[PDB]
Amino acid sequence: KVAELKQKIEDTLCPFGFEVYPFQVAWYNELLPPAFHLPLPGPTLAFLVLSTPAMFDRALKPFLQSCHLRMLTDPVDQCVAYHLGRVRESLPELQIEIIADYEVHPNRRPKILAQTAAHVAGAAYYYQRQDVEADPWGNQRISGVCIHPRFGGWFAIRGVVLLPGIEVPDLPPRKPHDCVPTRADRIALLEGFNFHWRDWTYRDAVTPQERYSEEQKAYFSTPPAQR
Ligand code: B12
Ligand SMILES: C[C@@H]1O[C@@H](n2cnc3c(N)ncnc32)[C@H](O)[C@@H]1O
Repeated sequence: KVAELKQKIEDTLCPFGFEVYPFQVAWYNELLPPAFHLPLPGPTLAFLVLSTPAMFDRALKPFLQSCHLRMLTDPVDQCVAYHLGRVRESLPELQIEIIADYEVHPNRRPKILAQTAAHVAGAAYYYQRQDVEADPWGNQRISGVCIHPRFGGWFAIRGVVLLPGIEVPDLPPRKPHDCVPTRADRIALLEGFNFHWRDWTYRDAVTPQERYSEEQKAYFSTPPAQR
């Protein structure tokens, strides 16, 4: 049933530069404090949606031609919301829930922790400071980063599709690939992401099959307020 649902979501999103990964809500919830839990039974089927370098040309550029563009609204976020809504139309027999990466509660807290979802769905290994022995950074924020086995850091997590009522307690956990296994490279990756993310270099932590085009890089280098 998972393969049938996966095919329906893939037929909707994969031609537009997206990738889809199944997971159980339990895997996500067990790694997090109760504050960040999804209010669903553990065996509930969920899909992690990410965007590849192809989504800029296949989804965003054609979307910037639609009659959907709104004033003071981010075009990428509108584009992602639109395609996630198309998943809803592909499954009329099901009542589905969709949470995008950019969504926040009234208190400005993220609705989902996109990187924890990407890790448990086996999409991209989530590297944190707790994955570095003898943590050398001290009392400062060291934000974690997911590395995709094919695109390195040349991707983005865009959302989760939740299927309440679809329970898969026997869904096998598929561990994400530990593409950055040594301490030295994990330190270089975490420092590249936290202190030099503007030079795009951390995204090459794994040799990518494809990078963002120079046009896509020029678009994303522009602050959202100026897009
Ligand atoms: C708010 C936020 C920021 C803030 C704060 C920094 C941060 N990363 O939190 C600011 C504005 C500074 C920031 C900057 C950037 N952002 Co940002 N961050 C966002 C966002 C929206 C929320 C992250 C968050 O609130 N984390 C909260 C903390 C508490 O969570 P945590 O560290 O993971 O801790 C939890 C886990 O450790 C878990 N846990 C415990 N034990 C274990 C064990 C395992 C095995 C696992 C998996 C989990 C786990 O429990 C903890 C919670 O208690 C996420 C998207 C999202 N919705 O998640 C993007 C996001 C992480 N950022 C992204 C990026 C790329 C960036 C930038 C490079 C800028 C850009 N190009 O957009 C920069 C620079 C990098 C940086 N400094 O983080 C991408 C990262 C993609 C990736 N992983 O490759 C994300 C995922 C958005 C996306 N659409 O893809 N961002
Ligand atoms: C009036 C309040 O202000 C906004 N708001 C902005 N930041 C916060 C926060 N940290 N906690 C709660 N609400 C917040 C909400 O939108 C709410 O309506």
